[PDB]
Amino acid sequence: VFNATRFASVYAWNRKRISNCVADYSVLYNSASFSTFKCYGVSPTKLN
Amino acid sequence: FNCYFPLQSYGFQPTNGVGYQPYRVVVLSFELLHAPATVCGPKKSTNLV
Repeated sequence: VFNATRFASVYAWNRKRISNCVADYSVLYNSASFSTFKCYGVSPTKLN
Repeated sequence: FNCYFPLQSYGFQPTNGVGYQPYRVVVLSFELLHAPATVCGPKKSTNLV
């Protein structure tokens, strides 16, 4: 999703379901390759 | 980059809702039967027997 080859339009926004696996978010918070990162209700690093 | 100023202000204005308007809070704490008394209430003492 974050590194997709060709994204979709805005009216044609794609959705990808994720489940039954582990998700390492700490690598994203420390990636330093994003213009903005905002999490509502929960801290970004507390997602782990 | 991942650094934030923890101090933020309140939106106390005359147009916001009661969920945001300023509420003058006054928290009264005290200890009871822990030391000799200093404060008392509007009472009337009397003689001894």
